[PDB]
Amino acid sequence: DIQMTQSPSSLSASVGDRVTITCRASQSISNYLNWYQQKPGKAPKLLISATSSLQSGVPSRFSGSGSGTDFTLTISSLQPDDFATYYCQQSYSTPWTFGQGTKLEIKR
Amino acid sequence: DIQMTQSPSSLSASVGDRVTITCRASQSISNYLNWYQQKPGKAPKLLISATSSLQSGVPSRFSGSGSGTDFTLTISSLQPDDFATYYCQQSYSTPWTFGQGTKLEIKR
Amino acid sequence: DIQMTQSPSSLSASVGDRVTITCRASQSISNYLNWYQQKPGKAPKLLISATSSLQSGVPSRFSGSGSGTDFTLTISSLQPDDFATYYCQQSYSTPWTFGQGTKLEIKR
Amino acid sequence: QVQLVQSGAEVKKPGASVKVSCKASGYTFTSYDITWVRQAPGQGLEWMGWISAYNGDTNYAQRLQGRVTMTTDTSTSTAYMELRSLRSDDTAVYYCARAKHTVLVTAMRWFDPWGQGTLVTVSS
Amino acid sequence: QVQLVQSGAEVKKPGASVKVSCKASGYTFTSYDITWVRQAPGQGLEWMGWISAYNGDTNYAQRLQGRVTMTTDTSTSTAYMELRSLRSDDTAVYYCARAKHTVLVTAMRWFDPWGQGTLVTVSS
Amino acid sequence: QVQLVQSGAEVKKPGASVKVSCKASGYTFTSYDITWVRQAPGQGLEWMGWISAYNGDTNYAQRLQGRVTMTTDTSTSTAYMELRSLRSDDTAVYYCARAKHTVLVTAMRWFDPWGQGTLVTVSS
Amino acid sequence: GIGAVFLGFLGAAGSTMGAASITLTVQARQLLSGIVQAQQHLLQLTVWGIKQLQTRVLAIERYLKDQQLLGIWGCSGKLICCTAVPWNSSWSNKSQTEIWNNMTWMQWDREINNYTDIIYRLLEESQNQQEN
Amino acid sequence: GIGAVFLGFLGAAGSTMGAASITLTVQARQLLSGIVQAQQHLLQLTVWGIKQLQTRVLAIERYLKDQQLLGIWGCSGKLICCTAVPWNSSWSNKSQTEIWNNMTWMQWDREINNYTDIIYRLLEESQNQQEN
Amino acid sequence: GIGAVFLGFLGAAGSTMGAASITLTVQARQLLSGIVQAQQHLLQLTVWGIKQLQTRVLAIERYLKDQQLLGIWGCSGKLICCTAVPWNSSWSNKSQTEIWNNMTWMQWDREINNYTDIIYRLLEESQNQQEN
Amino acid sequence: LWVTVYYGVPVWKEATTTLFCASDTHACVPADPNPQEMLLKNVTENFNMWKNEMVNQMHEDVISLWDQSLVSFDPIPIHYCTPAGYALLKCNNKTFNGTGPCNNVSTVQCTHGIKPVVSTQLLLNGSLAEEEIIIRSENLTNNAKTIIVHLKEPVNITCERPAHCNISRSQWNKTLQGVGEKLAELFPNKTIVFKNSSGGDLEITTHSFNCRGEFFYCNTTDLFNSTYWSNGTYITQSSINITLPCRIKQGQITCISNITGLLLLRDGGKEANGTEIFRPGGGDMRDNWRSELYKYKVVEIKPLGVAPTKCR
Amino acid sequence: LWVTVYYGVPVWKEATTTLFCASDTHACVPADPNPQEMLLKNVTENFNMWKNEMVNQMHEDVISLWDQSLVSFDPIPIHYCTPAGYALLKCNNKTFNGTGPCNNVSTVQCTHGIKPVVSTQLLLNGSLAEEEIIIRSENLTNNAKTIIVHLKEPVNITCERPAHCNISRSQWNKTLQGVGEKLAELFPNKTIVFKNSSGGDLEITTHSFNCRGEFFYCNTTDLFNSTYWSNGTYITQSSINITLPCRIKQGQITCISNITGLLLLRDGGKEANGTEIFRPGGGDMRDNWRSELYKYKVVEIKPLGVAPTKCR
Amino acid sequence: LWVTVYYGVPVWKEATTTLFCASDTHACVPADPNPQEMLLKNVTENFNMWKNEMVNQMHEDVISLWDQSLVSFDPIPIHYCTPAGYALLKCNNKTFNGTGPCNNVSTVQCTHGIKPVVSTQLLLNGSLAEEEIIIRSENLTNNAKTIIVHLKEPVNITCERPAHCNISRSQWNKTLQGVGEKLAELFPNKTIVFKNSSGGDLEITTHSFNCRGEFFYCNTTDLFNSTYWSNGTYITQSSINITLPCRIKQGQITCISNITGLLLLRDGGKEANGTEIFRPGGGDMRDNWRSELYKYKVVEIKPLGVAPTKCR
Ligand SMILES: *[C@@H]1O[C@H](CO)[C@@H](O)[C@H](O)[C@H]1NC(C)=O
Repeated sequence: DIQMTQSPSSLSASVGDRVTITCRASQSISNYLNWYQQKPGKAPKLLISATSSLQSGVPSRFSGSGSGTDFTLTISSLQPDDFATYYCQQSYSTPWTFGQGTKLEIKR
Repeated sequence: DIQMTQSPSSLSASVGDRVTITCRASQSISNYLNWYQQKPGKAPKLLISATSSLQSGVPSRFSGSGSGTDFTLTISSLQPDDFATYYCQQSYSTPWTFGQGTKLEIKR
Repeated sequence: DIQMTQSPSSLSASVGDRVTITCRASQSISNYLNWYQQKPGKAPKLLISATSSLQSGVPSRFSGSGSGTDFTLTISSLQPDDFATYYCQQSYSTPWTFGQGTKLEIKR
Repeated sequence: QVQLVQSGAEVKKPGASVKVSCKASGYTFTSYDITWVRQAPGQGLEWMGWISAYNGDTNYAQRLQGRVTMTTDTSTSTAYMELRSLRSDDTAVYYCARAKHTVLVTAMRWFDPWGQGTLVTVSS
Repeated sequence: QVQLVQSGAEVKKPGASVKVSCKASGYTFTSYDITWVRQAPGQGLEWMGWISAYNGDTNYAQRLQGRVTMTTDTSTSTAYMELRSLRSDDTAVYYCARAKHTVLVTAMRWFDPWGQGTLVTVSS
Repeated sequence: QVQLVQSGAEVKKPGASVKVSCKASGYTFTSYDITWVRQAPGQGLEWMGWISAYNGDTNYAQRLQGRVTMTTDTSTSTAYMELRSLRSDDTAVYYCARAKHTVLVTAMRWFDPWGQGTLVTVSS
Repeated sequence: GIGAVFLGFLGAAGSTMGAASITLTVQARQLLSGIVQAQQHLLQLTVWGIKQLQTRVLAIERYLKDQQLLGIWGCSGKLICCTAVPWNSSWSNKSQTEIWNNMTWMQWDREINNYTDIIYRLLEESQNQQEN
Repeated sequence: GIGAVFLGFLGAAGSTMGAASITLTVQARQLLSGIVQAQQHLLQLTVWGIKQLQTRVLAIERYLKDQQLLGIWGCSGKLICCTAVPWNSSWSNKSQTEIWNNMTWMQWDREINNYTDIIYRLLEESQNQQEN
Repeated sequence: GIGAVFLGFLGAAGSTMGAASITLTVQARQLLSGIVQAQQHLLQLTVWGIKQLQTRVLAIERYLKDQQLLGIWGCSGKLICCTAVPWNSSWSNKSQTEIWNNMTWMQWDREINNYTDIIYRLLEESQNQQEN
Repeated sequence: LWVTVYYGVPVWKEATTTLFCASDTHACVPADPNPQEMLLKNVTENFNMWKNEMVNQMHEDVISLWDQSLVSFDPIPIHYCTPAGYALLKCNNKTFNGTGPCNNVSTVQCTHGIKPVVSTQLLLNGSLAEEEIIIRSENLTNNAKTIIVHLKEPVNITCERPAHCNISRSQWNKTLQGVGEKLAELFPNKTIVFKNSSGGDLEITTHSFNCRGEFFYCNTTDLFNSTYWSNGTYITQSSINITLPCRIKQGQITCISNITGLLLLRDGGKEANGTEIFRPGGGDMRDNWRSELYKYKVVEIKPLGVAPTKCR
Repeated sequence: LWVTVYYGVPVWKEATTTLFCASDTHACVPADPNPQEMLLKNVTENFNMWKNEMVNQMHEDVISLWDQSLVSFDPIPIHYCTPAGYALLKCNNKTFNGTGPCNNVSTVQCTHGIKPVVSTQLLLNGSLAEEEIIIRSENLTNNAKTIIVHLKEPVNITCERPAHCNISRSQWNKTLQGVGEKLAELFPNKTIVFKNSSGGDLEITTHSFNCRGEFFYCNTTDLFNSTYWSNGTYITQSSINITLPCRIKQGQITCISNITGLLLLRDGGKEANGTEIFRPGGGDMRDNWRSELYKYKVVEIKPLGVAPTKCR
Repeated sequence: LWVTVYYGVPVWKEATTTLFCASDTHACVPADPNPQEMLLKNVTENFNMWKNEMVNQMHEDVISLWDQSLVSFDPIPIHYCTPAGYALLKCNNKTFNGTGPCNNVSTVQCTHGIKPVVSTQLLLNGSLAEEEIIIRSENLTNNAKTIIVHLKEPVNITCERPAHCNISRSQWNKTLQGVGEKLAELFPNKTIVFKNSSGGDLEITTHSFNCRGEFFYCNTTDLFNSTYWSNGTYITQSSINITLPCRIKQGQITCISNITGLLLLRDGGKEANGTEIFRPGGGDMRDNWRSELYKYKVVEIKPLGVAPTKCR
């Protein structure tokens, strides 16, 4: 089994600030890693695939970086519709384990 | 059986005059009554149905009125192509009896 | 059998000159007679059929004349692309015999 | 467009039979009925009867007990009317028309088109 | 366009069985797989498994030994998921999604659409 | 558009047999006939014969008693010509053409298209 | 793409002439600049598209006919055109101001509907005379 | 609807120029204002309509091409247009009156058919020079 | 027949303005004057022709839209048109000669692309004021 | 002092065309999921519903469809769309009886989902007029024109063959009370009396309607013979189920429906007295369409216009 | 003194296009039941029939149709229609032999119902020229061009296989007398003699024609060998039935037809004497169409025109 | 001093449309046998291939086609054509890596015959870039973007199931030497080392490709683990046949192909050292199309233009 470890559990920032979420693996997974954003109540949605290789979505506000065993999701500016929990999922091997998630707060 | 009795047998008038033909029944027939115009030699043709409820014909020269047991066909102005015999037919019950007819002459 | 006899065996002329080839039969063949032009190496091609009754070809440079037992192919002006051998073929009866051919030279 | 064409005028002997045809054009012959009406020399139109071109049901006048037989041919769309046991008073012009619709039967209750008519004359 | 519709939230007794449906619209249901994932009240999403809508092959989580049964109906294009032997920790919201393509399987490795989710509550 | 393609030039031993193909394109091969004509090195074209692509009838020259066999293949639209018992004078270029129509046969009496020709050389 | 203009033609039907003449240019220009796009079921696409093509062609020929009619007079392709035919009082004696801020276009049409053919003939013949 | 005009174009082919120039306006205007409309058999409607649509489109593009050609010169959309190119006697020395009540249009075409391209070029270049 | 013009529109893309303005008339005129033409397989002809008809109709409506846009200003159908709006130095202070034999059209477009809407509005409003 | 030619004025004319069918078989054109509805403020249009051409067009289309089908059939919503250069006006006034003036005019390209249903004596599955009860006719003084009653609220009808045909008693009684009070408002005094059909055949006497499979001819005289006196005393003559024993003409099926319209006819009593006798009638089947086509008219655009100004 | 550009002048040019087929299978476009025929008074057009393109087009179409069909087939009337911007002129002069000038010119959009019939030595089922006998050819002096004889009145032919092929003797004799007198009018003196075919195969010698099913090759030499001397003495060499014993190439059927055209050919006698020998011929099959296509030509409209005037 | 409006200037804009498919099944429009290619001298256009829309369009089309087909299928050449008013620019520079400026611009109406082939780790049956080796990527500094290697010359691959998959040893060694020298040119110093896939499943680890019938998953690690030091010493670690023992996923068939492209990926070694480790990758399948779509962009014509002059 391969474990998913997200560096932050809960962070708070202001509108327009840049927040970086770091997700790490116990084994090298090349560049197979997706990100899910879960609003409260609603099911999580795909936002970045294999470090930004989607087909229709990905508004010009998110970015992904890193390869090997560490990966980073970077925002350019936070917006009020960004209250959610972010999860990093591996797609390397059959155990498609998810991350425990990071809840993002925005200060006002 | 229900009998058809046309008030006139033969009438003569001038061009543009208004001629009224009265047709009576021995029983109430609601508003089911048609009128046929027979030119000499040619077969009679429908001109007013159920007191003017046709689909394509009825030029703006004929009119029908009355309900119950008496009915009236009214012309606004006679024309040379109006030499014919008019018959009132019932459509209430299976005996679709015709009227004996009224021959219309035009004076010149 | 019906024999085909072309009057000339080999003739030479200049560019623009008019050359007449006479082809004769031992029997009357009405107006059934075709002409073939064979460039060196290439297979002969039809140029005049039944005294100019073709459908697409016949450029306005060749002409055919005569009926009965003698026929004539006439050029209006010779051109450099006219080096060839001309053959008159009958189409009257099953023995569709060809002519021995006339080789046309152009002087320069 | 819509027209009914009849047969020619016939002369027949007393006690014989007369068969008259009526061909329909310009519409679907199976979607209406066909009625026949006679006019004698003089005045008056007497309804003989009508028959269905789809079901095949027939309804004749009560005076014409069994002297009248009426049939249709769907392929040729032609209605045939047959009168037997002619009497001297049977000389008349016969017209073929359409009666009404088959399904939407509570609205049209008129004889819309009429044929030219066939004159049947009986004499010795 | 493409949407997955789930069943309503159910409450079940301990030791019973829960059956949840997932209807797919806006795409060819036979050209993808269907996976199910549960989220318990709190934090964390645990992958239950996936099944093929074309071959019919199933692959479940190792912890769920035999308590999970998963089927498809091609005519209705509906995936059914069945959980037996409920425990007190089985209260969760279950989501149905599509896993990947069937043929071009080395490119799309994401759960693109998700259903609204069905809340299964177990209690005495 | 309309073209006849022949086989390559062959060299054969005396007493052997030569088989030459002719493929037709740009028109309906079943609506015409196919004739073959040979030209020896020198001067003169000698008509070998023709065969029908629809009926299958064949008509050969009288000098070629039985050394010539001619067939067609409708599916491939290819005419095959077979010469047996070669003599030293049989070295020539053979051309395949179409003779006339099958039905409207009293109008076109010409060999409209010709193939490139196949050179058959016999020697010891 | 083009026919819809004839339906957007009626936006300012309620306003007076003063507020209808000002917006005419933007109305027409923004209206025409409407930039936009078993086997038995496959056959149905052709009968889908034939009707739409017929509608578009009908709109095109209506436009061409009306533009020719405009061009016959002294107006080539302009919208608010000008002509040199005098306006006699017999056609209408109402003052300019009342019609120009109080009367809608259709009320004017109903008032003047009896005299339109004389106006058309006079326009055409005056243009022809001026050309000669 | 539009193509038929090109066939009604020949009504006054026999009359002289005097009687052909007068009727031109009514001819063109009344010509273009021609207001008018198993499953294997059902398929045939599409091939019925495709040919008619192609004919109408062909007529439309012919009209557009000719109108552009007119517009290149000093005639935007008018019928009886005017141009400022002088008429030299070399092209034709015949007097005005004889051609204007005795010669049909086609006879004039045959007489002048050799000089038409020079006329076209002169018209276009004089219009361009006048614009500049 | 008509759409291909929009593709031949780019022939002189490399030449300067001096050599592009001269050839414009012949380019447009010669471009538009492009005179040219089991049962399951038989059905396919209709879907062959529908797409081509749609393309031709699209080209026709593009032409009509652009011609209307030209006509709104003081240019009915002409190519090298003229307008009475003064050219202020603020839009561009470059001298006439340098732009007229050294700068291609697209370089001018890139230079002036920020000011085009003001130019359009000024043209339209000046034409409207001149008409009134 | 000089004329000016405007291309762009909002002028329409009242001509008529051949509108084309649309569907959401002869087949039709597409039906779009949006209206071009645009309210024309500050305008009133003089409507008329008895001089419409759309009714004849739809009658012809229904006749052709029934001919092609021939049992029974499933009706589908049918939109009517106008060609380029024309528009469909629409009236929004809720008490609009069918003729006369109108306000709140709105222009549209294609109509709504009309249902070609043929029924007698009870307009089934029709559109529901809002606000109050609507009474429409051609010439109310004449007694030879059918009166069309548009109902505010639906009344459920549930009929099943084992033949029974069931209605709710209380709701139907209230509906008849409303119809009677509205008719007494329209007819000064002259207490209204309701009666059954008099002497027609087994086809015209009964209420004839169509649902799954067969034709239902139903004896309705058990739900009539009420009275409405001048002031307030509408009184009739058990269980809330009222059943119609009736016959079938060409199992265990049920076809539910709504009663949204009435087709009454005024008896020619000749003598005055103080009563007007009404009996349900029929005859025409163009009234089955006129209930949802009383607000649509077709107008022709005339873009060109002329106006005088100081254009020098 | 200044030019003026007229758009609307009636000017046409003599170009050629690809006309499209029309029918009242490859299929064609509709055939309308009306002509746009409009007589152009005061104009004469210089026609020509030997330089037509329509004949080649129809020959190609007939070849394609026969290829597609392949027994036998049923010919149908085929109209030819011109694209937009073109017209079909038509000559009304009745003695028009085929070339030269013409009067009473009339313009048309689509031709009449031509029948693609292939026959030899006897143009069957053709259109009947009115007034008098018509003789047409390309170069009458040459003896290598087939002469086409258009007959005023039809002659019935009735042929049946049990093989017999029957003609009326008197009518055919009168028709030959008319043909002979017309040819003597065209050929000064030189008493005309008719002869049969000389030495062709069993295919060219006989009259070959097509009807229900099979091909009929018929020995015609029994109805020839007549003479026409200078003044008036046309005399031939039983029963009014004249029968042709003849053969069938690929029962109790009969195909009736008309003999409306002759395809003669002038023998190259070389020596003068005082006789011209004519024998029925063949060879071309474009003459089967040229009998009803000798009055149609295609013209191109050129609307633009220029003319000088005092336009200042 | 005054503006002038020119209709006819050669001005284009860089908008995007929905191009339509063409073929020489959903079916497409015709594919013409001729280009409208016209070289635009004296112009340079700023291209870009990573911001194209055609790639997404073709990905959608391929997905739809595979959905409709569902074994295997036969790919066909597919042209892309632009609507009226638009053009397809094309770059002719041969060393064009994919982005940046370009010269020798040529305009076209429709693309060439692209083949929708899906493969991993080896771009099979692709178009052959001329001149030299081509290396393309999005952001070369990042190690999360696949590197696309366009090869000058093809290398034959021949694989057969009795499973064997054979390559020529010498040619492939020379090709790898060329790739290594080009990559060392692009990467200053930092001797390059090639390695196999690390730990993926039986689907991502191997080279997966499609031919007649089945899917081939082939263990490629036997043709890697080479090295390229700084100066010149590329040295690897028998017979010219190199065979791949590999598996089949859903006889005696052979599918030949060319190896024309490589999909490499740079390992995130983090530590500097003096080596860069490259392993063949995958993930995206839009790169399978980007190799032949790196020179086409869509431009919008804007005919109108304005320019100042002395027009008074
Ligand atoms: C037809 O008549 C003209 C007279 O205009 C004459 O010149 C020509 O030779 C005649 N041709 C034939 C074949 O009779």
